[PDB]
Amino acid sequence: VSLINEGPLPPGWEIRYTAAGERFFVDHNTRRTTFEDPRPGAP
Amino acid sequence: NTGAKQPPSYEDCIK
Repeated sequence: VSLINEGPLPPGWEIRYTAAGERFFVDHNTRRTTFEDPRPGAP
Repeated sequence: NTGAKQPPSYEDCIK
């Protein structure tokens, strides 16, 4: 439950957590990646 | 944003 029944995921995105203790975002639509959730635009 | 870390590579690693 405690990390498997949390709130809904963002639209058409993936979100991962590295062994360094940091969080990253992944766009399957263009194979792009980023450190945060910025405005839509240039890479 | 300076500070190199573990690079995120999902689809870009499994291809």
